[PDB]
Amino acid sequence: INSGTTCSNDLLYSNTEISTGVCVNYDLYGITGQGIFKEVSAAYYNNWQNLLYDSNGNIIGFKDFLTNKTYTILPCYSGRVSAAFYQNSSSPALLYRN
Amino acid sequence: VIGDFNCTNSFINDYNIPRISEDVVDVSLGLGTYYVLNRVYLNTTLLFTGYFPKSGANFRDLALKGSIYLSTLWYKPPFLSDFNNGIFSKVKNTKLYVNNTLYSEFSTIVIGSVFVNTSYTIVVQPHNGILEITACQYTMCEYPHTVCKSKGSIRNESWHIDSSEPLCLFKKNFTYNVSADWLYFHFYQERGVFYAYYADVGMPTTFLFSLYLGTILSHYYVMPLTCNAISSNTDNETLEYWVTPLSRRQYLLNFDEHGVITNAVDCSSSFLSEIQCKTQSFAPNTGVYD
Amino acid sequence: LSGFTVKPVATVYRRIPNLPDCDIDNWLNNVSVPSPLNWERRIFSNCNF
Amino acid sequence: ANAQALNSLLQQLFNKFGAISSSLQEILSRLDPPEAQVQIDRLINGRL
Ligand SMILES: *[C@@H]1O[C@H](CO)[C@@H](O[C@@H]2O[C@H](CO)[C@@H](O)[C@H](O)[C@H]2NC(C)=O)[C@H](O)[C@H]1NC(C)=O
Ligand SMILES: *[C@@H]1O[C@H](CO)[C@@H](O[C@@H]2O[C@H](CO)[C@@H](O)[C@H](O)[C@H]2NC(C)=O)[C@H](O)[C@H]1NC(C)=O
Ligand SMILES: *[C@@H]1O[C@H](CO)[C@@H](O[C@@H]2O[C@H](CO)[C@@H](O)[C@H](O)[C@H]2NC(C)=O)[C@H](O)[C@H]1NC(C)=O
Ligand SMILES: *[C@@H]1O[C@H](CO)[C@@H](O[C@@H]2O[C@H](CO)[C@@H](O)[C@H](O)[C@H]2NC(C)=O)[C@H](O)[C@H]1NC(C)=O
Ligand SMILES: *[C@@H]1O[C@H](CO)[C@@H](O)[C@H](O)[C@H]1NC(C)=O
Ligand SMILES: *[C@@H]1O[C@H](CO)[C@@H](O)[C@H](O)[C@H]1NC(C)=O
Repeated sequence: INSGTTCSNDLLYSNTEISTGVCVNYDLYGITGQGIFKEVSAAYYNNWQNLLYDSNGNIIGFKDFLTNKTYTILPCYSGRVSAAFYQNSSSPALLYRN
Repeated sequence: VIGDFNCTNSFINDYNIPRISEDVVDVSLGLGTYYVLNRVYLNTTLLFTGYFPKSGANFRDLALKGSIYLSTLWYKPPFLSDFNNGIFSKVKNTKLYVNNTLYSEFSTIVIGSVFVNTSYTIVVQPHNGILEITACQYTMCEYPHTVCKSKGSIRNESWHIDSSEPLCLFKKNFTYNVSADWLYFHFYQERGVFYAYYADVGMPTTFLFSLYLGTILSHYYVMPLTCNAISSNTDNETLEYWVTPLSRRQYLLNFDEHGVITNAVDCSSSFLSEIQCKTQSFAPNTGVYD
Repeated sequence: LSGFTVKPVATVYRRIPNLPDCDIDNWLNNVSVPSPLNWERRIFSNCNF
Repeated sequence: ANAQALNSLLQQLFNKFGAISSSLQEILSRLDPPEAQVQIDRLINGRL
């Protein structure tokens, strides 16, 4: 008990469901991160290739082996707001660039 | 000097030389390099620091063949080399024909340490086109060998005496092309984990697996093939099992719009290679570099 | 000024299995049922159930 | 030149500066708090 090699795979694969992009976390194939997912067809994967990387070293795509599908990863939103405030005012004027 | 258990003491002779080949490792074509573990690069140049040969060192033929009697010097250096930091192997597929039926068998590789039964030994063994890779507590015999299925010999293959199945960390089966000419293998370890790469046909090498062991491996060994074999007294045949060491070096690889390597250049071979690696391009511009 | 930047939930976990499955239900649902006098025994190890 | 400067400034987030990794997610979820402080401090010093 709680030793050896034979174990139970029931506390790791619980959800087994990928959303349509809600800026969720992931711990895929050892590498972890956060982002949204988007369904995009891909025909460049192979039998031993499941992840897509760029020249910089980030994650771009991901192939799920339990469903034989390919998704792309988009970064989450992290920006600031420009607030113009006068001398005596109640609420400043907000601006979200782009 | 492989195992520490007596399994057989029959047909044990004393002595009956690694054939150094004149060819060198070729680069800028794809041979020698390998794909990433599971990462894909499309239409880009990547400067990757990995484990590769240096300039095309000479190979060593470690293939051992026996007919009736075995030898004691075979289980000793320089036949039992040292797995310093990596091994790149090139195997020749021995294609035999019996009753208009094709068969393909070759040697068996065992990497690890002494490991009578204390630590794991990673053994890759071929079975008529099925590569079985197992990392367990296999007990190596004092004189192991491997017989061939087609045209069997008079001895019996027995390299482990484990009556009960011991604990294992990775046991898997892979399928390769049974009508291939050459096979390529790439083994190395880093940060405590051991990687594997194989290639049945093609210039680059494909990914096999990565296993966490925690300990540093010591030696690798190719088991002999005591069977109806390369001995040309009846049928002509040739076996070539070349092995070359590895080294931590930085290469520059290219990927087209599909994801297959077209050419790969070094960075410590010629003066132009250094410029190509500094500019990260195969056709650098005009200028004066240091 | 900055925003909220809440913490995401519902993590996604994926990993390739190293050892194959045990497949005990295949032997438990065999076409032949042994007699109580035989009580055939089978050992399973280095697998995932 | 401006694009190269921006890319070089962005690429600094993938360096370790002596730490076990370059991402805090696998640092705060693998080791205990009282021993990752030095790694976080080294990362902060490098980025600053
Ligand atoms: C995902 O696609 C691959 C490739 O089409 C499938 O692998 C095939 O599986 C069948 C049935 O086991 C075999 O006959 C083929 O030889 C396999 N092809 C290759 C290239 O390996 C795989 O089964 C698919 N997975 C799922 C869950 O549908
Ligand atoms: C592990 O290996 C050792 C030898 O490497 C085994 O010891 C042998 O055990 C058999 C059976 O009792 C004896 O006949 C041999 O003489 C032993 N060899 C030596 C060198 O003493 C041992 O049984 C193996 N298993 C364990 C659990 O230790
Ligand atoms: C990998 O292939 C080998 C050989 O095809 C398999 O070994 C066979 O296992 C079955 C079941 O125990 C035996 O009935 C056969 O006699 C074995 N063959 C040989 C040549 O020994 C092995 O089980 C395969 N491994 C996996 C994980 O599928
Ligand atoms: C691979 O990358 C090269 C380098 O960017 C691409 O070549 C450029 O393609 C764009 C159009 O996509 C042209 O406007 C540029 O003039 C091209 N530059 C050069 C130097 O050729 C090439 O198209 C890419 N291949 C793909 C995407 O399949
Ligand atoms: C294994 O059992 C767990 C426990 O309910 C379940 O969530 C999971 O889907 C099962 N896995 C498979 C492959 O059936
Ligand atoms: C095996 O190699 C032969 C000769 O190159 C080729 O004709 C055949 O298509 C190959 N088979 C596979 C499955 O790659």
